[PDB]
Amino acid sequence: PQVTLWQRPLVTIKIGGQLKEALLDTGADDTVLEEMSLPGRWKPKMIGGIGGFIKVRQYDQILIEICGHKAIGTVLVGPTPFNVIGRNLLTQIGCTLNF
Amino acid sequence: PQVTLWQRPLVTIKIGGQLKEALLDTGADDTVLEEMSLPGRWKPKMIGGIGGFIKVRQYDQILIEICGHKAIGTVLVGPTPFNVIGRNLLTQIGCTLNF
Ligand SMILES: O=C(Nc1nccs1)c1cccc(CN2C(=O)N(Cc3cccc(C(=O)Nc4nccs4)c3)[C@H](Cc3ccccc3)[C@H](O)[C@@H](O)[C@H]2Cc2ccccc2)c1
Repeated sequence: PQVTLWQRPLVTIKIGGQLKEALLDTGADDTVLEEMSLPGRWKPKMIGGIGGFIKVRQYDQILIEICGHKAIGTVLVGPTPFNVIGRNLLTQIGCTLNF
Repeated sequence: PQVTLWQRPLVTIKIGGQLKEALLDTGADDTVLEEMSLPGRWKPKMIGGIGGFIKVRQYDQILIEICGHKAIGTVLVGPTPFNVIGRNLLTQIGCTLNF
């Protein structure tokens, strides 16, 4: 799709059998999701944002379908205000920025 | 131009006679820059990000050049780690997201 930026660029994702919506976020290196039951192993990590750092759990090799596109990668789950999809998954669905 | 997201999408901007680099950030509503000196009047605002909230100063009607394109808008100056251009300016240079 081509999405213009007059509104939040929100998309539907299915992760773990749950459907959420999320923001396509070009400035975020990593994908961070709000608290959610994911099965499996995870490693604690911290990321920074504006505002500070947050401790998060990192899940590797998780399948996500973002607007119907499947991709697999790392997601971080933690106290974000909003589900953000960052460049690690954006490259996989082929997402580009044009001006 | 077209920008793929394998690297952080930085552009050069010129603002208040100064050159900086900034990140193009579709997940950000507002543009927020590191502290620098801008002329004029401002007012306090408080912005939330991942990690928390920060207080910033709002300058309205600032001229920025982002790549070779000019825009005039609100700019927030404050304690970010990284200069972020948000959708309020991104819309003015006609930036789209495509997948
Ligand atoms: O990978 C990451 N970090 C890592 N650390 C180590 C390794 S990887 C990472 C992953 C996701 C997000 C971020 C951190 N992050 C944010 O904090 N903001 C808040 C933001 C930025 C700019 C403006 C606003 C804004 O307008 N906010 C408003 N609040 C009220 C009104 S408007 C908000 C949003 C996301 C957001 C929007 C709304 C609510 C909550 C969050 C941006 O869209 C993101 O790209 C990014 C920008 C950034 C990148 C690096 C360092 C600092 C800041 C970093």
